[PDB]
Amino acid sequence: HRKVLRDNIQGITKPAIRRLARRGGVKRISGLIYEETRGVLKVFLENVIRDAVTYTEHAKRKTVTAMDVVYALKRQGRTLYGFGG
Amino acid sequence: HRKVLRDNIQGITKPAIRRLARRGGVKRISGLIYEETRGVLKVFLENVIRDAVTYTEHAKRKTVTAMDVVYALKRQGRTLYGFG
Amino acid sequence: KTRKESYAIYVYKVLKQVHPDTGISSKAMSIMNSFVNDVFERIAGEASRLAHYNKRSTITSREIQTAVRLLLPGELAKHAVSEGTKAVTKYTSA
Amino acid sequence: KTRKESYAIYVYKVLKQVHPDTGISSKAMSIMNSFVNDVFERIAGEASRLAHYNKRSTITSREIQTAVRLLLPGELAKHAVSEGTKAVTKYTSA
Amino acid sequence: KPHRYRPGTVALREIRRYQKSTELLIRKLPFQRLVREIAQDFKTDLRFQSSAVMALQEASEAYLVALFEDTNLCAIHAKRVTIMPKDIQLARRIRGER
Amino acid sequence: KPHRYRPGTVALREIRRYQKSTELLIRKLPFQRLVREIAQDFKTDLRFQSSAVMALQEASEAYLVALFEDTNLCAIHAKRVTIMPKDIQLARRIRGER
Amino acid sequence: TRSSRAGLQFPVGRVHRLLRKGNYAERVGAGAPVYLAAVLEYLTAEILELAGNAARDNKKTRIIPRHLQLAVRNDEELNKLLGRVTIAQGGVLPNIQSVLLPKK
Amino acid sequence: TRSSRAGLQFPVGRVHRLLRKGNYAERVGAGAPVYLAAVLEYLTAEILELAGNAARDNKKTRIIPRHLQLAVRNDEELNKLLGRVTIAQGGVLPNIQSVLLPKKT
DNA sequence: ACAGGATGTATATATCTGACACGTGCCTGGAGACTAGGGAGTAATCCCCTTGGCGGTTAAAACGCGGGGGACAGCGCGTACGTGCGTTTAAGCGGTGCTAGAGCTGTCTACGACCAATTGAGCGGCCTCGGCACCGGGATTCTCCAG
DNA sequence: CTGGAGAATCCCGGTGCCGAGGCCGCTCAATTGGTCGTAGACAGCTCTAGCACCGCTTAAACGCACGTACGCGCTGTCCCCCGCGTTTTAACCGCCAAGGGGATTACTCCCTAGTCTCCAGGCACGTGTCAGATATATACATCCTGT
Repeated sequence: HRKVLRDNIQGITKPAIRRLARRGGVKRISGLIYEETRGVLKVFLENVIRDAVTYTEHAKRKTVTAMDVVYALKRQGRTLYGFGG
Repeated sequence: HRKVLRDNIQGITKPAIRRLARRGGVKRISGLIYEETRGVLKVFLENVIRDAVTYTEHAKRKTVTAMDVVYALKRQGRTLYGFG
Repeated sequence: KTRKESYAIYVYKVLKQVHPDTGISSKAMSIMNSFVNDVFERIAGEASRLAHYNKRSTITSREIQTAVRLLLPGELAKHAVSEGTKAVTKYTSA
Repeated sequence: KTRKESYAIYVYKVLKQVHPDTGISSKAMSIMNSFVNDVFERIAGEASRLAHYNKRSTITSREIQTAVRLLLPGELAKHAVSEGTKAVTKYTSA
Repeated sequence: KPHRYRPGTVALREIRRYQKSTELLIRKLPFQRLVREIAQDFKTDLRFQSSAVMALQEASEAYLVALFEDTNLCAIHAKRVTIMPKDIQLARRIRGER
Repeated sequence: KPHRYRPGTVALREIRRYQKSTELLIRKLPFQRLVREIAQDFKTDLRFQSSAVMALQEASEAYLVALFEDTNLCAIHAKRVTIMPKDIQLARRIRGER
Repeated sequence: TRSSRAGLQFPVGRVHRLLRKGNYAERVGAGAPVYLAAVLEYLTAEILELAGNAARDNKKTRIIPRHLQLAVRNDEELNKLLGRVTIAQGGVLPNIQSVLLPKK
Repeated sequence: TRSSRAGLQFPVGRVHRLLRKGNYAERVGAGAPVYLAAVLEYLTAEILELAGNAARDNKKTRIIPRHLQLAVRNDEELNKLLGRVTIAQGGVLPNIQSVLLPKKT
């Protein structure tokens, strides 16, 4: 098959952005914070996924693994333990 | 071989910090900015030449060179061309 | 002196290709020299660990293509890959 | 299956040296594992960049002493390098 | 009898809870569909390990949460206790994200 | 008539000059004595090539200059046009120093 | 057991392999993996120690990655070694800015 | 030359020796520094090109490092490759915040 | 400024259950005992390039003195978002099915080091003049204090 | 509200001089040409782990009201810092001296790659508990009115 996915950027709920702000120590959240928050998360995942796909096409493999993206997070100076490497 | 030295941190003058700030695009400078600026510059140079003197010590040489500090600047993520 | 290598005559040659009647100063030439070294160890190191991940022991042009597609931002990647494939094939035709 | 090593037995042994009647969970075990791989590649990498300046192609212990005295900040650099001299000298005196 | 609280007791007690706990808190299927839909642009017909989606979830929480740390210090440095989108834009320029 | 220029014409015109120029600002011998003085602590009786002193001068001015860029964005984000030391402390915290 | 030839508990041979098989130099001396193994046992030792006391403060026996989170982020030097590293399932230290505290 | 075997102006042998002598891989393939010399020729041509355009557009006949400063910092992508790199005798590209410009009529 | 609902939160106690600390087996990578070429410690020297001093000028720094505008506290007024309750609603779960592709292992093969003679190519020494400074004079533009 | 000192800034012109560019020898690293074990493309299986699907519960997400407090613009009031003349004063510059230490070249030699075999250390793999989540019931800590 070939599935098509549309408009998952609104799936990041307004209470979820509230909750991450609560972990960050943010008391009160203004109006248009959520639009820009989905935008910033969108940009960051676009870069990380682009570099992960580049890590995955080079092994000529159809499946992206977790070592792929821990490597891609390492190279952008955002190293993340707990998945190997 | 007994060269002694002390109190050069006031040698960075108030108009010199004014000139660097005005290269940075800064209009008005408060009063206590200068002492803190000497402190920040002191911390940065302490780290940079603490790391540079170790490169000069590993070759067992007594003279710090330009490649020394460009390499030690590179390692701190502040790479600076024009010397090597 | 001991014969230090450089890149300076090559940078001068590309200067003759782009703007053929135009000079360049000496410290700018040393800037471009250290630039070429800096990029050179960037994609060389990216080729090192990018070849280390796949349990390989060889740096071929596919690895340099991937690593350029990691460091070069976007539009700068594409024409680098077009000149790269043009130089691989243009080399290989002889 | 396909064997792939770790540090988990060794991390478990140092945990038995420090607080011996106190265990460890598995996610933290794999985090410690990738931690010591991270520090291992920082120090081995700094040994590469440091050997690559002095026209030398050999990594002895002294380069690891200098590279530890560049990575680790201050106090744990002192006790780290002091334990390193304890292990070189405690090694060779045997 | 409203049984209500100030606007900020639920906030500050909520900061004690969500700073206190650790678990993953953007829902796994909308996040997973989000990663797949962003992933379709560079190349098509993909497949993901599950723990990789966990890993991108960790990068999402780390980068967003740290961005609210610095955004919160930005707005507190304006004598404001409420963050606003220009503060987000400030901390992104200070980290060099343009 | 005593003749003067306002608070801002010397400022903005002189910003146009010292942004427009290229050379190195803080003087050679006090800076050189500074680097030697901080250098005496980690090791006694050092020696410097002159160009290395120019190198520490160049990276030190570029790091301070970038710090005033960013603390200028900090204090402008408070609707102020004057650098104050807590703004310096802010930009140093957001870059991850303290 | 060259660990026993040096008095440690880290694999000198496995680390020695990993120095020889990563293309760092062309050749690797004798004493070096003893040295690097000693340094890593030191770092490992106090990081697990601070997770030890800061594990006992949660009255547990098993260290979870939360204990590695605040065990790193409480000391200055371990934080400065790891200031660019995210820990999965870590969370944050309870930092609260003082203007948010309810001050009647 | 192998630069003429590929139609370039970069040293395939010198770059090739530099790939073999930094311990990056025990084996180094056939046509790798051909590809890499192509990439560096493109990058060199881009920066020297923009310093040429800025070199006429600030009325000199010789590239100085100031023209490398505002040559690099005006393209977006060349700046993103070099965003952590200071270049000496560069100075600052002229940026003025909007609140500093005078509030005239 | 105290008192009480209340209310979210800290404190024993069981309880299942399962994740981890552990015992069995194995196999291969650590190691152990040699050799050998070469990387490097170690000496000595060449000289050069860092340091040091001293006098002469002086751009810059210091400092005193207006003065005004920029920080900041108060303060009033709007609005937007935190709080909480009824509605929905699709996320989690939890099982079930299907097969695409990671991974393994084997096959066969085109390709990078090893030497090893051959040579022009980039590099250092050494000229040489034209472009940038650089005064030096001079019309433009912009600002700031007036109408 | 709009117009002139006048001061800073920009536009040509000879000068000089020196650093950019080019030319002549010239060591040596590229080059060319063969080999050779081997890393790796390449084929094929396998089975396992990712993807798909369907029903049920429901925590969580959604949406309406509401109110107050947080943002923010105006007002005044002070002072700290900007601007500019005046002194000084130490930085800059030229040159002269001395040698300590970097770079070089050689000398000698210990040492760490390289080989082959030998074995137990750790690592895959069952296993069954005791540590913790989960109720579950229970008495404090602090919030929020209302006094």
